[PDB]
Parts: sequence; structure tokens; C-alpha cells
Amino acid sequence: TDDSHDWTKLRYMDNHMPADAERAGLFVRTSAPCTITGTMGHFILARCPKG
Amino acid sequence: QAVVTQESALTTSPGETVTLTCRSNIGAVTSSNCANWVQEKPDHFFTGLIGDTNNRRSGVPARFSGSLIGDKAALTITGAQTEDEAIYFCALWYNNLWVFGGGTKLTVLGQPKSSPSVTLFPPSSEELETNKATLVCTITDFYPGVVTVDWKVDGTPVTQGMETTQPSKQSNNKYMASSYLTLTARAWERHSSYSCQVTHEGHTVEKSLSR
Amino acid sequence: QIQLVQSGREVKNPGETVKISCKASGYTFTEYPMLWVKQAPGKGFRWMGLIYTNTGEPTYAEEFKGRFVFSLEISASTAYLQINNLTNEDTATYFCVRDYFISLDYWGQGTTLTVSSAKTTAPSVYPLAPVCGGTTGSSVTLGCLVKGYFPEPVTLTWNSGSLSSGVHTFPALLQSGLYTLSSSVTVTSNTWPSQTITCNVAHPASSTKVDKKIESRR
Repeated sequence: TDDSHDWTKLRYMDNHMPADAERAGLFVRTSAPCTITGTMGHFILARCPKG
Repeated sequence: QAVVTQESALTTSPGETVTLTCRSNIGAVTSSNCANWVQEKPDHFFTGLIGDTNNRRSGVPARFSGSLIGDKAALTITGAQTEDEAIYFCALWYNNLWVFGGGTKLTVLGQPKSSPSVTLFPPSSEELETNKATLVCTITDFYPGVVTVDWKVDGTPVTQGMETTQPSKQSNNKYMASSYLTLTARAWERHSSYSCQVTHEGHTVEKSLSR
Repeated sequence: QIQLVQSGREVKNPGETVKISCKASGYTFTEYPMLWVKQAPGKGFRWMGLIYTNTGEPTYAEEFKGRFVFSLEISASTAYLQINNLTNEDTATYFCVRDYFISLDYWGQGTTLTVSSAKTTAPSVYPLAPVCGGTTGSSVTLGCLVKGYFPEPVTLTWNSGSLSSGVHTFPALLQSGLYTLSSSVTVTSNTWPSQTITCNVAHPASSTKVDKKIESRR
């Protein structure tokens, strides 16, 4: 939120003000969970099964 | 000889951006009015937020900023929080004295509901030695802060003898209140079942004693 | 850092005088003067004036020029409000405040005055112990009922103030010409009645001090 690089932290909007969250909490899924292979800003890279 | 006017009440949700304003009856508010913003939390708890229009007191979160918007002083809460629920007062300087606004009650979504914790105590014996008996019903930690307390002596709704305080805000921002049912040493010894019923955000809690 | 701690709340019959103190901490008294504000029960906040803690000159709001007199025990970092020939409509809370940063930055706790005719009645302090049977939970709630006193204020602590967590003190309320107050305290079921829990009550107006240990009903 203070505009600083931290790979273990996440920045989301929470009712008019931006708040901090955890990188471990982030998940991607189609029919089964997906393996995250890159995260930076608004972008997420993932390999997903048939969904 | 100037009248500062503020919104009466404003309701927002955690995470939103909300603006409170401060209007002067004599003209546009300017930097020479040194708009001040003060917050009142329950318990007659005052803290200063902003001074001289836009100077944030030290140790006041950055979500708070002041400015002049149009012809009035404004306070913006960027990312309002549950903790920001309070009364905000603006003050304006007029060459020789200060005039305070009526204050804006701000409500912010948050603090999940909490049921009351009710306890009913019997008249102590040292008090029954006075030819008096007072049943105390204490209710704490409830939110929203609104309850209904009903007493029932021996199955029958008492309707005279009781006094219930007004919900008072505790520190955690939940409320408390107590109700008293005063009998006589004698009224005491007569009836046999006392009960203090507290109704809060739809559930009821009955605490009964047995003499 | 900065603490402005005010005197406790008084009761005074019409006509009397009151001196409300404001003891300042954390700043150099002398470079920051004091604002006195009246927040009247309904009405909201009002500036009563400002005192130059350097020279000592007071400014009064026009509403306050007359019965009101600001002064300071410079030496002890105290500012004081004195309201003489008390009028019944002066019941309200008065705050001291530090003027700094083109406004006011810190406010005190408040000293509430209740102008009201009445004699002096000492309180009766009653222990509130749980019902005669059972009462088995992970915790336990005791209480203390301070009944029938006049005037305000009374102070109440638990175990001389060493037990403050889990305490709810309930604002005094007027009933049949007398004030009644109460307090609850909640502790783990192992604490009580194993360890002593005592209600401490003081009523300055009557020089009454009562220590009441909460005893089990059997």
C-alpha cells in the first residue's frame, strides 16, 4: 500500500481504500487447482487442466 | 456571529471514500479560516485530525486529508475503516474567535454483530437488612447498540419498579447497559421467580434467579 | 507524549464556584496556549476562549466574558477554568485543548459539571455474587452496586485498579433524587473465588471509602 516491492504481499481495494493481503492466499482453478508460475501487478501466469 | 454548518450524519462501508464538509454562513471558507477537524469517539474522547486546513496532526492515519473544495473546508477519509465511526466536528477561525460546527455523525460498516452478555444478580443480604431488595441485570458487549429489557416477576411482566440505563459505548465499540428492579425486603420474600429478558438483534436471552 | 488530564466531575448547587484543572504533559507549556471548549449536553461544541500560557492574557468568547475566569499554575503546567455564581444551565462538559498547527491538536478527557440543588448522601455499596446454585462456565461475572448517593461523582475500581481488563462500569443515573451506579467484572472461573476480588468505591463529597470483597453466597 505504501508503494514498495514485497513478493509475499498483495494489494487489493477494500471499500474506498487499498489494503494489504497474502501471496499464499492467492489461487487459480478451472476444474482442479492451477500451478502459479508468475505474479506481478495485475498479471498472473498459470498452467491449468481441462475446464 | 458566524455559523459553521456540517452534514448531520453520513453512512459509508469499510473501504469507501467519504467526504465531510464544513460551510461558513458568512462566505466561502478560505485558508485564513484555518479549518480544523476534530473527532469525538465514545467516552468524551477527543483527538485533533487536521489543522490549518490541511495539516494532519501527528499519529493520525493518512487515510485522513483536509482541503478546501469549492467554498468549503472538506475532510476526506480514503479507505474508511470501521474504527472511523464517530462524530467529526469542524472549527473555523474568524479573526478573533473560533466557531465549531454541529458535527457529522459518521457510521462505517464493520464490527460483526455481537450478542449481549447478560447476568442477573439477587439482592445481596446486607441490603435485605435494609428492608430493600434490588435485582441488577447487567448487559454488556452487545452490538448493534440497541436492546429491549423486560422483567418478569413470578411469570408476570413487572411494569413498575424497573429502570434501564441508556446503552453506553464501551472501548471496543460495543455497548453496555444495566436495568434495576427495586422491590422491598418484603416484596422480595413474597414472589419467587425473577427473570431479566433481553432482546437483541432478534434473539432473546432470559436470565432467571430462584429465591 | 501529550496528555492533558482534567479534574474529576463535580456537583455544585446554584450560586457556587468551581475550579476545573487541566494538567499538561508532553509539551513545553509555554509555547502552546490553552483553549477551553464547552460541549453542552445537546447543543454541540463551543469555543469559550484561549489563554496565552506565556504572558498569561485570556481571551473570552463574548458568551463567556463575566462569570468565567481562566488562570494557570504555570509552574505546574496547569490551566484552570473557574466558573463563578454557577447557573443551573452551566451543566455540561468542559474540555481543555492545545492550540497548535493552525487549529487544535489535542483535547483533554473532559470535566462534567452538574449544577444541582441537593444535600449529601453517602452511597451503600453492595456485592453482587452469582446465583446460589451452580454457575459453571469457562468464566464468571461478578458485580458491585453503588446505590443511593448525592452528589456526583463516585469512583470505582477493582482490586485497587490492578484488575481493569474485563470490567464494565455503568454511568451513574439519577433515580428518586439519588444517584445509583454499578460495575461488572469478568474473570476466568479459576480466579474466583480462589483469588480475592474486591470492589473499591470512593464518594469524595461525603468522605466515604468502601472496600467490598465479593463473597460466595454459600
